[PDB]
Amino acid sequence: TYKFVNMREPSMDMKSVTDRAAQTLLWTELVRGLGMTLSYLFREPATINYPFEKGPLSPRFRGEHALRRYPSGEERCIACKLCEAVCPAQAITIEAEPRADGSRRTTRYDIDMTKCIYCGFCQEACPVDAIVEGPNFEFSTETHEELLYNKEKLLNNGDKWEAEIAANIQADYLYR
Amino acid sequence: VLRLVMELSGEMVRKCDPHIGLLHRGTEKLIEYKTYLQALPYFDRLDYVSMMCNEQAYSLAVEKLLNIQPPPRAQWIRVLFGEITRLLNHIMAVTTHALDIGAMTPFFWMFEEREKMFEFYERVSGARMHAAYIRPGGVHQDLPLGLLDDIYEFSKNFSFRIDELEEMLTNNRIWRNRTVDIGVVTAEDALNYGFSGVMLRGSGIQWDLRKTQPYDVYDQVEFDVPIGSRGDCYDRYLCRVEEMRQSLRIISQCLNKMPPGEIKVDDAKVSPPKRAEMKTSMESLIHHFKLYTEGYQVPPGATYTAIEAPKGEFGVYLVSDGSSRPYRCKIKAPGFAHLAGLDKMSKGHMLADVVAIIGTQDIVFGEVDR
Amino acid sequence: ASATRVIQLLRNWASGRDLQAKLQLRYQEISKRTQPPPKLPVGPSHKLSNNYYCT
Amino acid sequence: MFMINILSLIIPILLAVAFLTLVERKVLGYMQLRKGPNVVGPYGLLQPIADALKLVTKEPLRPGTSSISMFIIAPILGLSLALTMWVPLPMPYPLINMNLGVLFMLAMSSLAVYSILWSGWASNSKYALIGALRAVAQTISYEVTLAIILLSVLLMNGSYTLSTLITTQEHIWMIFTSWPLAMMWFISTLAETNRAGPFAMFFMAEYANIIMMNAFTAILFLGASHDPHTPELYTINFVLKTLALTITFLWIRASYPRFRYDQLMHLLWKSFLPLTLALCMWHISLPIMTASIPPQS
Amino acid sequence: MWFEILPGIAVMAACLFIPGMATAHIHKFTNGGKEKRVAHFSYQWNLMERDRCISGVNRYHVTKGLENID
Amino acid sequence: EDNKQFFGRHRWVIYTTEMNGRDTFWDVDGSMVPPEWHRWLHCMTDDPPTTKPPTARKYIWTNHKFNVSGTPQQYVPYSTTRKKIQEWVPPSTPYK
Amino acid sequence: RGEYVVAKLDDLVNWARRSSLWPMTFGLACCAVEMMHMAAPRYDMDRFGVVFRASPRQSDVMIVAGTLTNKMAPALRKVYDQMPEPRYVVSMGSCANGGGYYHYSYSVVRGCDRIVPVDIYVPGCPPTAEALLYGILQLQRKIKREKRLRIWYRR
Ligand SMILES: CCCCCCCCCCCCCCCCCC(=O)OC[C@H](COP(=O)([O-])OCC[N+](C)(C)C)OC(=O)CCCCCCCCCCCCCCCCC
Ligand code: SF4
Ligand code: SF4
Ligand code: SF4
Repeated sequence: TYKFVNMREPSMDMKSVTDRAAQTLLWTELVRGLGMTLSYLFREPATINYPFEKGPLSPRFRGEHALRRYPSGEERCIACKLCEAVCPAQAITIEAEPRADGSRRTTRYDIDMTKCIYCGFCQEACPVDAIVEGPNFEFSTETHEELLYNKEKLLNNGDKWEAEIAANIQADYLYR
Repeated sequence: VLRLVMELSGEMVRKCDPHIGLLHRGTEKLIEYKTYLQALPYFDRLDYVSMMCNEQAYSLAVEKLLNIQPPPRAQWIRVLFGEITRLLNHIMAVTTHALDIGAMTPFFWMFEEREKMFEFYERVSGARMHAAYIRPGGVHQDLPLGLLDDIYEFSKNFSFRIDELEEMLTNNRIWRNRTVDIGVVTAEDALNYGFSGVMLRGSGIQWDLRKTQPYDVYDQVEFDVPIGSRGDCYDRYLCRVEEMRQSLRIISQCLNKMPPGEIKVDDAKVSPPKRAEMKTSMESLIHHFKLYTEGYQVPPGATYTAIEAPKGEFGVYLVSDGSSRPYRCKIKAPGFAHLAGLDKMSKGHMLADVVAIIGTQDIVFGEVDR
Repeated sequence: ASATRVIQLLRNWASGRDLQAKLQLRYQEISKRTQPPPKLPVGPSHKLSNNYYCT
Repeated sequence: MFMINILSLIIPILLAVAFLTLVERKVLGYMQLRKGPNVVGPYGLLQPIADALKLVTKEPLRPGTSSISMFIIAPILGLSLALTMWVPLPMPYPLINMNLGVLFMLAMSSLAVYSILWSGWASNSKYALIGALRAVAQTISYEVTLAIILLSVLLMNGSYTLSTLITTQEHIWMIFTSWPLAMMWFISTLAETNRAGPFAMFFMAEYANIIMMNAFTAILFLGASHDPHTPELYTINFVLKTLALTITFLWIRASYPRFRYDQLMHLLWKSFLPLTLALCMWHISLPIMTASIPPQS
Repeated sequence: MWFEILPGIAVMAACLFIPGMATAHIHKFTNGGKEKRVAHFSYQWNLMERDRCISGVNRYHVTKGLENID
Repeated sequence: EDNKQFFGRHRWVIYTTEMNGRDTFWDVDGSMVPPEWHRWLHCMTDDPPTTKPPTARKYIWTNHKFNVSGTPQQYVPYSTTRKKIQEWVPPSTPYK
Repeated sequence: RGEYVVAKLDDLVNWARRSSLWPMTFGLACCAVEMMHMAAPRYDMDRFGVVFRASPRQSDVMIVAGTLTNKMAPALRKVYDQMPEPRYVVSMGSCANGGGYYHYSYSVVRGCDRIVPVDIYVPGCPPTAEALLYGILQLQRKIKREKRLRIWYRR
């Protein structure tokens, strides 16, 4: 099924041509534009007062990363290395060697912000929900080097955006 | 990013050379070195106007090779967001055209609306654009509770927002004389120049992928595509505007009868196991482990299957090597076919109106340059 | 929406249309930002019998 | 004493032109679902000053190909002639009560083409010269409509003395008698105003021109009343009328797409001009036909 | 909503108001109440010159009447 | 907060005069928001950190920092790994 | 005082340089959506004194948005040279600031800073509209942290 658009067959009667002639002579479609715009003017705007108020987001929002930790403070990361095995931009580099207490956990977790895509494949790839996409986005920096994250930066953001992330992952694990 | 270099026989133009390539990222070249899942956001970055529709093409393409069909529920969500992209694209298409002409207000009413569906993308996937939602096997996550009602409220009010877009452009004699009798393309030239989508629809040719070969679940939905008479940039403008009105009903039909069921195919070899299932089932861990290292192995073969993206006939031609990685995926795009006829398209017209021809062509430098 | 009746009647004349019926800025009619937890349905092949991969 | 008035005719306008930029953005704000500048002072009141204060602090990047002589002279006249425009305006009692103020008004409006032509020619850039070539052709094209329209309406006033305009209207706004010419003039002043480093001065000039041309229409058609014992009443009425017309300049500047070049001349020569000729013919026969020819003195 | 344009236009309104205001009053100040007698033709000019010469203070705007003749 | 104002301006913040040893005045940005309140202010949860606070743990930061970019307390990238190889240390024997 | 007068003048000179600076684009890729999707009514930037305008001779800051290919590299450099002083560039998007997705491909320079002296980096793929609005806010605050006339007087 389909419908036409352009075809109109404007009737050539005396009354109809009067409206067309009037429209051309005394502009009416243009004044319609003025009426529509003026009606727009007398309407409260949609602008948001940043930073005093910022637009809505979702519990699934993908932003600056953070390496989370268990209830007692243990690193959730175990260097299973799944995250960079699926990182589409290869922004994740991981190395692991022995830890003092017999463990051999990770040492290096550098997600290059200037390489990362924020697709969120890493947090889905993680089997222990170690790396997550945090809610924060206001981390603009004036040095390219700052966005190059390291293990300590990731862990600090995990301790900074902790309560918010914990609530989000508690409000979203049923969907996932 | 457009390097239009072109000749001025006075003020009259005889040949326009669109030196495309200014944004050329060898997307298919990088796709050769990533698995199917990793290559998915590349398509998401192809048409950064109607992004989720590009996921649609890549998904069914990999579904076709895998001989796996999406679950019925996931089929209906995809068309819901597929038409939202249609709403996304035509809103950008009409206004940027109007922005090129000199119309400013239509640009900002419609781009005020664009936030609402971008906000919907946030609730469903987690990003404003580049959702990475539609994947082989259906969709990643399920719809958040209450989202269906929210899009219903937006849709129930959106037909009102179209009227002003029509009221001050369709009737405006200024918009007419700046958009009619330009970019006129005869039917056979449109078809044989490789044009796709609206150029076919605008020029009077009765053809649409969504109806002639209804993919996904477009079978159940019913609507009417707006083929016009002349096919100039004005006629395509009505086709664009009417498509948003058409997309509104398509949104309605899927909305009121969304089927119940799973969001991903019950095939752990192709769909990642659920997080709750991941931490209890030994197979779930194994399947999830290898799926995020190498991914599903796609049987050999090759398909081109295309969808009716709002840009036009958008298809991907991937060849499988029999492993968990693609061999080569030619990024067929409506824009490249769209722009291929630009030499004729700007023929017989001057600069100030062939810029209107650029607007109606819906050219975006992520489908062509990749 | 806030706006007294004189504003509403003024724009309803300039537009010629009822803008009050459907406005372009969302109000409390939207779903609550916090929502009840979901219980998404089980897999269509979740049966533990007659569900071998060979079929 | 006279020097005070000349400054008193220039300084408040320059402040008004400065605050026109804030008006231009913000009246288009809520007419765009926008708010307009509100962070720079209360309701953006400091935005007029801020933009007029940061532009001068920027270095005047002039290309070497550009001749410094013309590149400076052309902007200079673009304001100076646009500043004497305000002078013969019949604001209660005009500054210079020229017996031929209408010619003085229109003739100086004919020299605003030189600012664009030279500043475009001196730039020595392919984009620049065609833009200057386009602008000069358009403005001189609408010049003939500008003068013919004036001749028609002014015929019922009595003489080119701008001071006589208030007496002519008095009881009835002259838009009532020449409304077919009124919209003819309003489109014409839009086209001439080019409105559908050493730059803040140019923008101020092209914005002072918007206010005056709107004021010229206000004194022409949208008349008022003048009590000799209380000229302030005429002041408030006059500024309010020209303010509304300036608002309309902003109203339509955010309500229409642009005009293609061919239609830009098609509208004038093949539609506006022949209709203007007939209306001028109507407006000369009618005073004779009705014995209502106004007195020259 | 829109009532915030009024602070934007009010400054221009007052700014546009001063020129007509300033011309209205200093003419009264310079010409002592009466407006500066407009001379659009020769008659009004030589009317003014006769007034200036008859004033004695060499000022047209000073007017002398029936008290000036005895 | 508010219910009258349309979605996107119903809740909002006026910032403090001084926070974290940094003056908060004529200049202010969005990073001042503590992580617990980042949810409610962004309409990711109807209920705010009042009523029911979030959970309490030892390792959560005692106070939320601001954006430390362009300041002496910036972030610096560095290698967290250890030097793989070590040179052959030459004995300092008297000689020969 | 001698330092006080140069202090007041310095503030006045740069108080509105952070409020009247007007952004400039090149709009390469999907970051060109948020480029002007912020000019949309929701996250209004015209209120912040900034307003998008190409006019390469008459703009303050350019928000480099999109993937920087080698083929365009001359075009950006000639634009930045034609850019008047003071001038700042903002790298919006992972691709612009550091290559992002295509960092390993042959036809994109790895980051814009390899081509232009790059000011505040706003991350995102794409940066959600307010993230650059936050980034633009940081740029204006950086403008306050300037001692232009103070340094000149010290010399
Ligand atoms: C006894 C009575 C004697 C006198 C009677 C006179 C005859 C009756 C009246 C005749 C018609 C009215 C006069 C002519 C007006 C139209 C002229 C014309 O060419 O029209 C067609 C033209 C062109 O119409 P078109 O594009 O459809 O083409 C017409 C035909 N050709 C192709 C030949 C040109 O219309 C316009 O130009 C429209 C306006 C374009 C500019 C954009 C801004 C418009 C702003 C409008 C709102 C503001 C209005 C402000 C008014 C003043 C306020 C102080
Ligand atoms: S973040 Fe998760 S997936 Fe990545 S190495 Fe650590 S435990 Fe493995
Ligand atoms: S979100 Fe970033 S780090 Fe995680 S998988 Fe995607 S690209 Fe890699
Ligand atoms: S950073 Fe992301 S959104 Fe921006 S250009 Fe690169 S891929 Fe596109």
